[PDB]
Amino acid sequence: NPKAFPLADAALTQQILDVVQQAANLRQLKKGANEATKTLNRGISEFIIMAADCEPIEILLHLPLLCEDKNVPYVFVPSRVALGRACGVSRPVIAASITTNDASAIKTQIYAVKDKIETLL
Amino acid sequence: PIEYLLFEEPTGYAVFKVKLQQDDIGSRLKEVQEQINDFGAFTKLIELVSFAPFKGAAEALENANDISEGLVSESLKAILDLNLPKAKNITLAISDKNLGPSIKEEFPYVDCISNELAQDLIRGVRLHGEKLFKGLQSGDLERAQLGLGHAYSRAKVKFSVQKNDNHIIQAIALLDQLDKDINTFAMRVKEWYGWHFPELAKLVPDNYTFAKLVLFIKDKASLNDDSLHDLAALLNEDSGIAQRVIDNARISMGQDISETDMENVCVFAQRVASLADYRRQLYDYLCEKMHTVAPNLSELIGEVIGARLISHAGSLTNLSKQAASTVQILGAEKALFRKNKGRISRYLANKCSMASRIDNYSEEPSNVFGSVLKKQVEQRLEFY
Amino acid sequence: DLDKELNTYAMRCKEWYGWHFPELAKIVTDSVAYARIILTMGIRSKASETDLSEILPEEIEERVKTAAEVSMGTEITQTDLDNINALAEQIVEFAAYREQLSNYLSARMKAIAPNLTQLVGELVGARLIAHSGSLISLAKSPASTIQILGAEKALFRALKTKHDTPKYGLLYHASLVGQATGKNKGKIARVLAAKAAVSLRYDALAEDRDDSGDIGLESRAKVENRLSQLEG
Amino acid sequence: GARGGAKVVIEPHRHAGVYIARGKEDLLVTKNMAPGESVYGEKRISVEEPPTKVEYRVWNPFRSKLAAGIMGGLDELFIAPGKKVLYLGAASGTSVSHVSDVVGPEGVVYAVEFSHRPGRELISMAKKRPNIIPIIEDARHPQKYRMLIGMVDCVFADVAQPDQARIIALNSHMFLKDQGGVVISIKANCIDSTVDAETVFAREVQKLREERIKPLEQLTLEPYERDHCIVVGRYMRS
Amino acid sequence: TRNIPQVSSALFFQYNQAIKPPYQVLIDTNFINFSIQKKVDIVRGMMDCLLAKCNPLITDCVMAELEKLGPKYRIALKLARDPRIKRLSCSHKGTYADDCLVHRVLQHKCYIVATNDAGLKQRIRKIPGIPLMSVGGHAYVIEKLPDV
RNA sequence: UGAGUAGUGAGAAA
RNA sequence: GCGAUGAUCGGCAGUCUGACAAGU
Ligand SMILES: [Zn+2]
Repeated sequence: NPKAFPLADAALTQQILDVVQQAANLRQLKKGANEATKTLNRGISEFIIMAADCEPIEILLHLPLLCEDKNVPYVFVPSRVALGRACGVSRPVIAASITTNDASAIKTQIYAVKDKIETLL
Repeated sequence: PIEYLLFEEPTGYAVFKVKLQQDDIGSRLKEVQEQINDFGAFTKLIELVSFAPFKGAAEALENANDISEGLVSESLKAILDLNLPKAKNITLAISDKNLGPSIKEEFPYVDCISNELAQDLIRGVRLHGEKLFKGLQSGDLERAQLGLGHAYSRAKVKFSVQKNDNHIIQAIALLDQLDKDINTFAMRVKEWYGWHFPELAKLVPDNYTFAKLVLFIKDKASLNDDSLHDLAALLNEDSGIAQRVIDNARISMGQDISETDMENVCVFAQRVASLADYRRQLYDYLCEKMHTVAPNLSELIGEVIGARLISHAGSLTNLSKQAASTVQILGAEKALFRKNKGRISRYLANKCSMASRIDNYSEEPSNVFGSVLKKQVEQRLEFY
Repeated sequence: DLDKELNTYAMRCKEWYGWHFPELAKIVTDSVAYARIILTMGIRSKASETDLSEILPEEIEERVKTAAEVSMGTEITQTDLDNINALAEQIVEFAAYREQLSNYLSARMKAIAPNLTQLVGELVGARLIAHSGSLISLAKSPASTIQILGAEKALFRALKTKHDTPKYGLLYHASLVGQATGKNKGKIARVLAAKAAVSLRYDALAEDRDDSGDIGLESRAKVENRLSQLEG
Repeated sequence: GARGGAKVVIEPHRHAGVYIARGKEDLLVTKNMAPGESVYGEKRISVEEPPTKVEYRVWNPFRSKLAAGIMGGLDELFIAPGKKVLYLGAASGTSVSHVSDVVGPEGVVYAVEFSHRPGRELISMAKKRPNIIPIIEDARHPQKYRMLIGMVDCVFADVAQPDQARIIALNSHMFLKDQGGVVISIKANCIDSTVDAETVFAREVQKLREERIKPLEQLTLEPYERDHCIVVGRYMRS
Repeated sequence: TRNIPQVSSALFFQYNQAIKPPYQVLIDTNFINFSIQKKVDIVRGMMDCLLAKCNPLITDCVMAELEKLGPKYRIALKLARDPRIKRLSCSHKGTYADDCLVHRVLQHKCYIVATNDAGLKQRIRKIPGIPLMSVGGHAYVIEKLPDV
């Protein structure tokens, strides 16, 4: 019913943000709504993360429209300041994207989180 | 023990009577099943007693929802009332078990049946379609399904005309057509009246103004001080054309043309006035529509510019989907957004992008965010 | 120009009104009749009571009514309705003036070149005069150029490539050419073009021409006799 | 491969309404009901015919589970010109628009979909194509939309649901004609991920037999897709 | 149109990588005697043989044979109706069980065939990757199931 | 007479 | 008193021919 949906819980958000920090270290993270849009256009995004406290929320609702069209999992986190923190950027992030790479060193947990996100959807 | 059958079709409600009752123990036998497929055999089983077509599309959509939700419509209640005898209990065959309780509540004297035996007859009725009404006017069921279906589908989707943005796209594709077209006819008015007295084509370069003065000043000979005031009221005397036309009309080489020729010019000029008048009306409607659909975009850049961007993308949904860079190059052929100048254009394009997002994914968009967003551009503007 | 422009607006009205009721274009093909229906009935619900007799015959008007209830188009606001009606008001209006200009033009030809109107007609006579730019300019041209006046592209393409040249030009659409058949069309074009020159030089260069078209009349008679014997 | 300006030779496929475009590579194509546009960005082939410029659309096996099926060589396809078809799981016009191409103007496609957002584009596509009737409704309760549909010659189910068998039987029980067509797309992962694919397919075939659908054919869809088989059957009411 | 049936995706040369525990096994009519005759219980002679949970399956055709047998083989009939034994419906007219069994294994490579008929066993042997179960001596024996 | 109508993506200022 | 709600980078081109034609 709410526009931000599904919204990850306190437990689930941690593992998602865990993958986010690991991805940032390995240059496998795309930060910001504009970048996430580009990845969805290219079909190189494993899944998309959004912040449910975006002010206003609407300016990132185009990712959900893109996502299930391309059959890409997505999920919302309560906080953007927290999301920006894990991203490694000194500013809040309302949306980010995990780039697809089957040769990545952190593949396994990416699929683990992705499986849960699919279940939540 | 089935004596009456209820069938629901897009045109209306049909009620049938079971003339002959097929074998129940022998229901699974091939011949009785073949009888269902064969029209000739099927006719001997059942017969039409009544058909009540819906008054209009509204009733069909209302009843389809009621039929969908297992409810009895007023139209449905009527046709059963007229057909089913009061009666121990009359037996009715219905496709839906969910309707059965509703029918029983309205009519305690009818017992509904939806067993396989009923399903076989329902299957046959739907099978033969238009053939079984014996020529009674039910149109063609396939086309009625199309019209009913999309209304029913759009209903459960809550599709709203408010969200419709195709009207804007038509307005822009039309407005420029009028603007070019008004120019085309207006030029010709200048030529026709140009012979009778060319100089006004020079005096009032504005074509839209020119047609009115030709409509008022048909004959250059007619020159009075009161008429000078009347044409002076037209436009303003700041340009001084009101005095020039009176003087220059007295002294000119324009050869008088025939009354039929003059009749054409004023009527032909009257056409140019009408389209420009409508063009102004249509332009106002565009502005009103853009504020309604995309208040953020319209406020941020403007009603005309925002509409052009939407048409370029092909739909407001498309524009919101596009990335910021894509939006910037969308209007980079007509300079919609337009070194330091280039920075503003890229910056403005990004703001327009999120503004589209707010409008598109908002059931009732507001202009509160567009105002501050435009204000944010203004602070960025003054900085450079 | 008006013919071109009324078409484009008609297309827009068909598309825009097609949104509220797409089935109309297939049923009624006339653009003017298409606009009038919008004026008589604005919304499909209004179709049930409205009468389209004066615009449409019996069989056509009932099909649009049946389409209206089973239609696909979506409902539109009165604000949308008002402006599309304004277009429909424009569409019908252009046709009214377009007919007026046709009558105004024909009267102009029957006074400035009565003989040609008798022989070639009003419309084709106009295009001939317009192509040369003036009546005198056409009058000074030989009959051969008048025969192939409107076929320059085909003429010079044939001349450069050592291939057959055209034989009808703009005169092809004249009634007498249409009556002819087979190769007789080319012969009548030559005969008609020559007689057109004879009549044309009368209209342009006669100081005290009687506005009767008489020289056109026997000139027409001679070609008809040529057509009869040639066809026979 | 198949670049924009390349010239190809179009020839019919064994199944009516399906055509083959030849070249260095071969493209299996369908005639465009609404020429001049692509629905999901697919390549389009234009041919001049006396001259009218007829158009054709490429038909990607990696996008439509049906398409990979014909690439694999299904023996019988009930989908044919001038036939009524009931499409379940019409997420969008990616595959429906092509099924609309095969049936042609005479037939129609009853497109059923549940989730609202994909349905919107299905409505939008339905506008260009007169012969589709999209029905935004949950297939699990065919009672709701029995109003909109008569008989249908063939029922196609692309629904990815564990109880997909039940939906087919209920829909087939209502609108499928006797001796009608049944074509099902099965994904074992959605049905039962615990067991291997082959066990699942046997189970699905079994449920169809319980519902009076006689299976006629099944085909695995590799190399285009994993763990997918299309089962073709006939509805034998008696 | 020519037909070249596609070999099942469950097969790598001669090993079926799809048949795995718990196993699904089709019961042949003759199997019941040599089970009863040898005092070997159906469910658990399978578990002892395969060391797994086994799901016996009786089709209509094999079932249809059983009642046709008559009073002499009532014990076989009753064991066939043990609720642990699930039932498989058939949609082919013929009641010949051997043909029905051969078709089902041809269709899907997920069944073990429990039979002692030499003719049927040879036909199954020709079909690759079909584990063939039989009863001999004192208990059940499985030949083409290396996971054992 | 003959004769064709897919920008990049975390720096910047000091 | 900065930034992922995005820093930085006119030409082609020239206005056809001219005394025969149709019948016994
Ligand atoms: Zn069997």
